[PDB]
Amino acid sequence: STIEEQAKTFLDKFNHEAEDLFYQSSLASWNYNTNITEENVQNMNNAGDKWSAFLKEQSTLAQMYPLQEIQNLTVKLQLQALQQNGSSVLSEDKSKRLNTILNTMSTIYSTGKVCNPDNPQECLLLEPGLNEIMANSLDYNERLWAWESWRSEVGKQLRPLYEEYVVLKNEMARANHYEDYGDYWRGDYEVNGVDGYDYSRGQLIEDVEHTFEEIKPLYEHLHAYVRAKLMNAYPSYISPIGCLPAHLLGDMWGRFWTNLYSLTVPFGQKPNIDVTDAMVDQAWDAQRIFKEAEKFFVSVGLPNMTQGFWENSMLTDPGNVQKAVCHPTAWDLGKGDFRILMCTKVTMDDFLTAHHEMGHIQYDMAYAAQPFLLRNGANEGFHEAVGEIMSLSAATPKHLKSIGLLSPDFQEDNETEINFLLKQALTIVGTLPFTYMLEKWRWMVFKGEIPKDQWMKKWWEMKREIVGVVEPVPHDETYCDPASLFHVSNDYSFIRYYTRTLYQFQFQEALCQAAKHEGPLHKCDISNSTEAGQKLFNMLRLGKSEPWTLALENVVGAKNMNVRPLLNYFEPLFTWLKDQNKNSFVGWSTDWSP
Amino acid sequence: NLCPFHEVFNATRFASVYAWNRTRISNCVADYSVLYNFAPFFAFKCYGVSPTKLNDLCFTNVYADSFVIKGNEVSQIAPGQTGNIADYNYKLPDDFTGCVIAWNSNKLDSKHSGNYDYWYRSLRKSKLKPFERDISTEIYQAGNKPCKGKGPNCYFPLESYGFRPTYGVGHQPYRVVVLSFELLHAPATVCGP
Ligand SMILES: *[C@@H]1O[C@H](CO)[C@@H](O)[C@H](O)[C@H]1NC(C)=O
Ligand SMILES: *[C@@H]1O[C@H](CO)[C@@H](O)[C@H](O)[C@H]1NC(C)=O
Repeated sequence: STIEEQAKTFLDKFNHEAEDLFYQSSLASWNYNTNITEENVQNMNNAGDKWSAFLKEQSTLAQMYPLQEIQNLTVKLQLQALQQNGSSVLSEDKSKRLNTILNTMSTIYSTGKVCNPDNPQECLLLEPGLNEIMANSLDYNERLWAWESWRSEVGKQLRPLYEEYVVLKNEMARANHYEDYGDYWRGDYEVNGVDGYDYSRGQLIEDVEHTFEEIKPLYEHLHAYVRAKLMNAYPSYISPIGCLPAHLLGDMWGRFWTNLYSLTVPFGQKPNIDVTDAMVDQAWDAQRIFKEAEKFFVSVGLPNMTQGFWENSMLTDPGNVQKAVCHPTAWDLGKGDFRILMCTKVTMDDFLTAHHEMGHIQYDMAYAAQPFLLRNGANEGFHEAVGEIMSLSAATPKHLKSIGLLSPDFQEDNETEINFLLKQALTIVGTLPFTYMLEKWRWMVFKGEIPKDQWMKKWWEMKREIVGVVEPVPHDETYCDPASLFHVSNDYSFIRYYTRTLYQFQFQEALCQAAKHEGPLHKCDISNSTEAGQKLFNMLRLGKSEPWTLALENVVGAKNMNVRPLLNYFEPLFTWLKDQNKNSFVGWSTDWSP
Repeated sequence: NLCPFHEVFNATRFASVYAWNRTRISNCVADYSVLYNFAPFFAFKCYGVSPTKLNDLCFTNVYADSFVIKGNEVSQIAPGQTGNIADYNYKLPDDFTGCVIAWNSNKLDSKHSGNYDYWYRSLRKSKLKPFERDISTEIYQAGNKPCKGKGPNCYFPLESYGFRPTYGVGHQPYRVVVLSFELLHAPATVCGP
């Protein structure tokens, strides 16, 4: 019995008991989320503790199979995903300290409030209050006050805490046969063992840098356009040759620019296309939206979903009683049980997110045949890419006319798709520089290039250099502005979104190129095209079994990240932006200072 | 006489795929219409004797095996098939002249909290020859060291089929009842008009 032949028996018992302990844990989590009650929380906690104990025991037992004697690629991948030491490499006291500091970071980000304005009687919670006050506001003073208050209340309490968290995570990564925590995070965009399709973390860094370098002009033109629009909206607040203040970038974090569409309408005389009125006029229920989405998926070529998806999964708000969480999530329980947890409303956004989660569900069914440890996207950027190509295909006006919701008498003029492209760019290309800047800053902080005593200055200088937004007020070294982000404070990788966009646009371009479509890229539709469905399903069924450098080529044709599909997707928008900012300044400079 | 087809099909409890149940049926009159008027089945792919000629032949001995498996593993109940059920649990001969009946039974074979009363053998030193039953809960020695009772490289062979009503089609219990028709040189015993 060779090592590769005993590896396979251990991995088989792991697969069986792990599938049982996940359907148990996932069912408990679903029961909690659908019905929040003390016994539900206790049951979910017990199931999670059992699952974590089983994972720890199996990880300890899997250390006896070295990877040097393993020849099969799938078995090697499963063992690599199972042999990770994780946070158990630290000392018991250090591990407990790390868990406690992560927990208090999460609980202080979640429970943070802004009682600074006026009297402490009105404590503005972040989720209902801060997002609402940052989505729309015509006063500079209130936005600046809220932004500064939140940033101060976060940094002044989490600066030493974040330093301790960084030190502990760096020590864990170093003890985990790695270089730093950024290297540990990048250790998932890594392929080694097969010739021709290989990847490295340094290769990932170089690829991200090159993609951003070749994507810079489009984002620069968009930034100039939005700066001019805000100058028109805001008198005497921005410099003609300087970066615009960060706190006006729609969302407070500046991650998404979707909220700036109100002040940046290319054509106010032509309203954006909406389906809410036609949907309520047709008396569409929460079930009909999913029925039509499933019909679209079947027309593409993907299979139907079982009655267990309809009877078990809940799609409507359960009323005042049985409180739940309205976070649209696609659940893969583990054993033929696929559910979506969302409160479907009669809106365009809910209609599109139904397809977005339904695509994740289709991905789950596609890779359900793979072993337990290979039931994921080839990297973290595949699931959301598939969901987003589903949303893009489902949002095309021709698909809306085909589904019968839109009136066939409606006509398309350049203003319509130019507004659609601007909205897509504000949603998509406006989050790439921010994601890249944040991930680079975290990578260099964990690596050690950025000194601990100099964090805020370098972060803001990077913000000027890459994103291009100035500080509304100078910040000293006793601040932890990046920690205000949910992903940074909760120990989450952020390159997922950059990778997601750069994969989704390649996927859409390749799929609709194989659908025999002639015309603009933004009007591409996968509906009623079995060839594109088969081409996508070939990659979908792979899961994490084969390297992402191969799965990307299997559907697109290239083994690396690309920007040309993203660039020519916004090609009409690119020409319009070029023709717009003629007399206005091009580019931003760091010479601006208050 | 009336063959005990109903008792085989109406049994309150069904066996596990590793310890499946065999019931020889003879000295009676075949009634396959009664078999038809039982339930709308999920599979009736029955190799060898055609269903039309079922009431037109005389098979010496009728064997009615019965067990509970998943929905995916019903396709492994057929000649020349491979898998955990067709190599260690229940293997059919290549010259299989009988009918494999298999309906869905998640209504009765689920407990909403894990119906671990149904087991299946996932590890075995050697494959299973046709129509062979092996019930031995001896720990399987995957490693190169003698087994002292569980621990590393010593796994319990039989793995339970944790059944729940919320499982999708394919993981729900499926009460499979094959109906083999063996023939010998002895005078015909089972005949039906
Ligand atoms: C056979 O089973 C059905 C339901 O499965 C039941 O209603 C009927 O009484 C059974 N026949 C008996 C027990 O003779
Ligand atoms: C087979 O069924 C009989 C009753 O029909 C029962 O007494 C016996 O224990 C069963 N054997 C197995 C292995 O299930």
